[PDB]
Amino acid sequence: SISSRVKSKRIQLGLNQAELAQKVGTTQQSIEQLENGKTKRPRFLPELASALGVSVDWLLNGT
Repeated sequence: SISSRVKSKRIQLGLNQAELAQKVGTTQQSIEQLENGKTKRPRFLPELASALGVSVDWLLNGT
């Protein structure tokens, strides 16, 4: 699940949504909606992908 990943990987890294947002250079609010799974094709997909350290494909589907 999109949301599942985006929360749990953050938890895994030990970053809150706040530090994650900052590393990504977005804001916690975007990360909040994203965590809830509101975004599908976000402009900052690869940024999230890098900051988490997961594939685009994993974040899309799960690979």
